[PDB]
Amino acid sequence: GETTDGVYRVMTRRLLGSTQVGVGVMQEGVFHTMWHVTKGAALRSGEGRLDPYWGDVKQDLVSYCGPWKLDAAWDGLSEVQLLAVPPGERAKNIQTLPGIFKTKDGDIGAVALDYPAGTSGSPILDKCGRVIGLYGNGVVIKNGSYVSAITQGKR
Amino acid sequence: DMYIERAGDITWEKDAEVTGNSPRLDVALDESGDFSLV
Repeated sequence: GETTDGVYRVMTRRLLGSTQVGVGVMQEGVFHTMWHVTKGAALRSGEGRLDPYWGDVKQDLVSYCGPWKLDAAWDGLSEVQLLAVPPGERAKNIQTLPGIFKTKDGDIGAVALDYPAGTSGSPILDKCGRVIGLYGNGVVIKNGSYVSAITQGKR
Repeated sequence: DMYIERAGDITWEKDAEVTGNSPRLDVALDESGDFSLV
């Protein structure tokens, strides 16, 4: 029933009450979130239904109503902003300089920000307002804090 | 039954709180999408 652009909370109608499981990005008529948020289950946008279109467990990404539309990436130098939408709190931009996930296949940006597990899927933005990845898949480091990869898909 | 609700615009804020460090970590990604330190 809605295809406007912006950031969205992903909610559930569970046993008794509602609960925010994650966050998503609606852009160009496609809803982008992380797989561990929806597990490939269809979503409701008012009176209209959003059916999964593409998904990958290893990438931990899922797109609804169309292919993955987000293609921007971190430049490896400038600061980014985590558009965190925590449960019960208004959307807030958290600026930070990403670290690096040095992997077998290359470097990936990573933000050392620790937020509730209902922020999963929150977009990470560059200086031009482009989504360079989603927040929610990462590691817990040697001390106990959380570091999220900047998880981006392919277009 | 899951559903979405709009939370705001996708915009860079000209006055955002800056926090968090920039750790460089050697990790590995397995077939199940899990990161692990090396």
